[PDB]
Amino acid sequence: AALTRNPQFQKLQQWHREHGSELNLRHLFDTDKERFNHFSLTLNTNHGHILLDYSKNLVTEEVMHMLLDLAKSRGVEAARESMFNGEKINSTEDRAVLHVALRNRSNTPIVVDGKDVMPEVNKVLDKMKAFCQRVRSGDWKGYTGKTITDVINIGIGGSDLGPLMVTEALKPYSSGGPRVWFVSNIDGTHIAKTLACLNPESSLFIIASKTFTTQETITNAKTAKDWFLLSAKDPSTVAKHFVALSTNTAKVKEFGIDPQNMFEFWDWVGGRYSLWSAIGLSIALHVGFDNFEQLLSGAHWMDQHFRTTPLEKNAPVLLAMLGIWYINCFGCETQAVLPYDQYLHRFAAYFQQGDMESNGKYITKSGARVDHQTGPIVWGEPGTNGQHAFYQLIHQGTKMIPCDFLIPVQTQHPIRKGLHHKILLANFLAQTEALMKGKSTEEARKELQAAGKSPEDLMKLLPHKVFEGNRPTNSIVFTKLTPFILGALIAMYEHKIFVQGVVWDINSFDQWGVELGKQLAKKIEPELDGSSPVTSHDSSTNGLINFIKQQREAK
Amino acid sequence: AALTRNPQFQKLQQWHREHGSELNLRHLFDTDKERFNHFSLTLNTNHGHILLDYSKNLVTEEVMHMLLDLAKSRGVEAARESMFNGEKINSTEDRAVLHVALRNRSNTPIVVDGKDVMPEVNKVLDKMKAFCQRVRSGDWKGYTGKTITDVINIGIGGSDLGPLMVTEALKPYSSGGPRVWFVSNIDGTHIAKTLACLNPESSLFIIASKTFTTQETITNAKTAKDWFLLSAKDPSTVAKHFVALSTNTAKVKEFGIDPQNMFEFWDWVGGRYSLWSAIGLSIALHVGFDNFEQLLSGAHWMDQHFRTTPLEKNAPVLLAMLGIWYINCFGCETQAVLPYDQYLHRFAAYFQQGDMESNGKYITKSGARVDHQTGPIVWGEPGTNGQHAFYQLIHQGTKMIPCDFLIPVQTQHPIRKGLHHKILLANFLAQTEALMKGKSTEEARKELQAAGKSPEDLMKLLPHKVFEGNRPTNSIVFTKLTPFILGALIAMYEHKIFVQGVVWDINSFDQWGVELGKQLAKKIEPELDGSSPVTSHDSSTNGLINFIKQQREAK
Ligand SMILES: O=C(O)[C@H](O)[C@@H](O)[C@H](O)[C@H](O)COP(=O)(O)O
Ligand SMILES: O=C(O)[C@H](O)[C@@H](O)[C@H](O)[C@H](O)COP(=O)(O)O
Repeated sequence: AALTRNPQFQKLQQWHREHGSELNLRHLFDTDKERFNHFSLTLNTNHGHILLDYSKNLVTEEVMHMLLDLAKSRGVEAARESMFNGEKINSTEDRAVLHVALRNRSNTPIVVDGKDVMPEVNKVLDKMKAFCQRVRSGDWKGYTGKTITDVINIGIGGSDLGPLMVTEALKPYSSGGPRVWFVSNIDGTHIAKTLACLNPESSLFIIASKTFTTQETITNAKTAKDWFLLSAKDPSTVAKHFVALSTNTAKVKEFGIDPQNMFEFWDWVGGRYSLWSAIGLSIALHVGFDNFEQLLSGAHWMDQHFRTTPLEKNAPVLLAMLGIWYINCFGCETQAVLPYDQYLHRFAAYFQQGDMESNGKYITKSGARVDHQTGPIVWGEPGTNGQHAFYQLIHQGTKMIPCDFLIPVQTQHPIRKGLHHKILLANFLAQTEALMKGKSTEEARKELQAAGKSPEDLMKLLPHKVFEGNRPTNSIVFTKLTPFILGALIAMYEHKIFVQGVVWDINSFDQWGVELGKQLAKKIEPELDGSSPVTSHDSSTNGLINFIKQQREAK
Repeated sequence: AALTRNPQFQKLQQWHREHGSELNLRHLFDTDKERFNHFSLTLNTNHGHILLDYSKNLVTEEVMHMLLDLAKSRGVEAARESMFNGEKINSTEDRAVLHVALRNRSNTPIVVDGKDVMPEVNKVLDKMKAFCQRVRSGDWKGYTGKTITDVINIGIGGSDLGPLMVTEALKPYSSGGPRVWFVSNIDGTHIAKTLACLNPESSLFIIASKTFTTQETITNAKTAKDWFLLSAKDPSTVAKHFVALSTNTAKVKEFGIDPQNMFEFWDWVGGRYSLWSAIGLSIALHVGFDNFEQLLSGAHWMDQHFRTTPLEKNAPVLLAMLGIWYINCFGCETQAVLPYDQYLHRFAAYFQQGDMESNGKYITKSGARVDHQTGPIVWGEPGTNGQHAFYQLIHQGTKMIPCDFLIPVQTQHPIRKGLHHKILLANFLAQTEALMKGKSTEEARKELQAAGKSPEDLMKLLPHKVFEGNRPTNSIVFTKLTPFILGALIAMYEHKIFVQGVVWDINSFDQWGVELGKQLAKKIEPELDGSSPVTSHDSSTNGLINFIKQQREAK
């Protein structure tokens, strides 16, 4: 154990056990005209403003204080410093965790084993811009001799979600770039439906893989190459249509891609924190290197913000401690992410991986068995669509669900003189208001009175029209969703995730929970061949396998 | 509350911990050769097989019995009958709940107020086929004489998710049909990015809206019409490019649509159960009416299975009671849906709406305050992608998470001689095996011994490589994902949702938790105009609104 030993954690727990049930959001606001002023923070980045209103939360100044003492007591600051200074904090793998280095525009040296990392970081960044240029506008080589129209990124998990999410989110900066596609699933339908719309001679493939050994990626990659080599019969033309993002040059050249067309990153770059490195080649190819370097800066801005701001006003820290409050004290299993922005329709999913992959652990750094909750289940859907799909359970269900509502002040498409975005903003505002205020039995009763329902009817409907409210939310508004702000927003959460992991004393940059599936998978592959029944596994796995062999032939 | 007061419910609850012997999947399979045979059911639909393996669950024959007695004790069967017989079980709105009627291929009369519903159901179905055939054949032309290339459905929530999900899932049956798009969000970026790729004279718009008054839909509709009327200056040409699916003739005749271009459905058709009615026009337009009827037939099939199979072998019932077990006894907040199939990438989200908006209630039919958990938070992502994004927390996190793994035996794209689907199946099988088996401390150590780790390495690494397993899953395998099976699969869950709702004694066909947001929304819309600060709300809403007006025109 660890966290459960800490005194500040104990005090925070005892306080909740005793005064937690009385905390009312509706109450708080009427007895404190400054609640908003006291529980929010506006951030000027010089490239847009970011307001983080965390006032619609079940917290008092005393609560925020206990929460802050806890963050300090757990060594959040020292841990932060260890990360930025290049120390190997990813203990289990004895690696450094340096995604802040990939976006370190200041170029302040960061040393890993007596060698500053920035030179190799900028070396790669430069090479990306150089390649980007040659592709973006003619000049790059289609064995046929034509400029490349489509870029296909082939990768999974960390080598996929980030580039995809960011590219969908920054479409308004598509500007003269080629069309980018993203193939990840091993499921053959994925690459097949992508290759069906492509033209070999004008397509550029980017096999994105850190280890360059993942089964889904390499298989998808081999299928792309066989597809390409089908039209272009010369295996030497592969170097004109295939490039790679990885660390194992040996593996890369084995595939057929030459060493100079391999953009590299480093072991200290976690997969779920890789979009900022070479893995973001498709982003740069889509919105140009300027919009990319912009993305790189917004994070860097946040990186510095996180580093230099006292805890009481540190966004990532505040976001993280609020989560701990709801996770370790209230016991809430999930964290809802709701961006009222279509372009960000992949944002929530980006962080399911971001959060869950990092903090879905039960073993601390000392090897002690955790005896408290860790990472939450992160889910969500955008725009106003959720209001019609599942808000019903958020408002009147039986689960307490912390919600982060995000939205840009001005859209990329102010059509109809801004009427759409006006309605979008109103709902964004109204939902957290409703989630907080709710609607009492009397307010409801009074409404049914003015409706003309018979005492019979009114009673049978009254409680159903009652909103108990008191449902906590965070409102995150920013001037506009540009590459810089987006980069800032992503970094913000990355650090939220970091702070929680440090508080739980767990290694957020670990993915050991994935190897059991992979190995039992490799063991089953050959058993699927043939039609003889399998019996080596548990009855269920046997049954599933045999039902499969039986039905594989049916029509 | 008619549930916590139920005897069989209390027995089940006391049993859950009245004694140890605490369930452990690995132990139950180790000691019961008959587990798979005893806890699974294969369904032959004559149009493909559907195996539901629910053996990887924390349950014994005694548990399944107690769970079954409970379902009977809460009148699941009588409730079912009342639904099918057309009784107004949606009490709060005094409406019938008849989505089974929309797919009632047998045409067995269903009477609602002394009038059989089927005639009006088939009347509409026929009209859809008539319209569908005209647009696809090229008979229906824009007032330019050009055939129609793209179909744009404009709707939200129930008038959107179903058609979108099914259309993505049945792409292999696209066959000759137009390109179909789906605009829902009020967020202007959504329709704008869609209209930018369209050509007025060849585009057909389908304004899908039950009430035909929802703000997002009507606004998006008005924007489409203004966009169209931009190229085509004649307001009378609207009847050649706009059609409607509604129950509100008056408003439909107000927008500018033609009465005979209105395909109707009925108040007893819930929005989140509407894809089977006229709302599925875009599905029929995409895959033809034949496939559409195979879709309905599939559901009609599951309906009959639900209606005629004793509880002990009734899939929807077994799926529902397992959930109750994990929801009301173990206390699990979420239900994960994982389809190893790219085409079904919108499946989880569909039921995220179907489940959550149906059972996210806290008021029973008697008006009593629920004192037990209700509907779970439903989330999920497809293929093997999840294995790389969040399975880490499912395997080694601290949350118990019931998981439904779904997959077709044979794919629509057996490329590379079926190698991709082979790997896909192996992972599908291996994951539930791993989730069940896990890896003990000794097995793990025995691995680090083999690998040749140092006495230090193995030490600090041992715990982290341990999988405690015992994580329950359901495996749902089907011969192939065809319109019929898909239709069968959707119906199956619809009824699982029905059974749980009946057990909790709540009205699953209600959406009252929606109004508060809408009204507070309307109240804020006009306050956003102008630059004067708003002060009528709580400090937070005021702050958010004012930060907005402030940043509204910054550059
Ligand atoms: O880092 C992560 O979040 C996960 O480990 C995973 O998402 C990983 O990135 C890929 O499964 C492996 O792909 P690569 O071999 O390209 O790293
Ligand atoms: O059943 C539901 O889930 C709700 O009714 C919701 O999904 C509804 O479909 C939309 O809010 C649009 O409603 P209209 O179709 O009437 O415009």
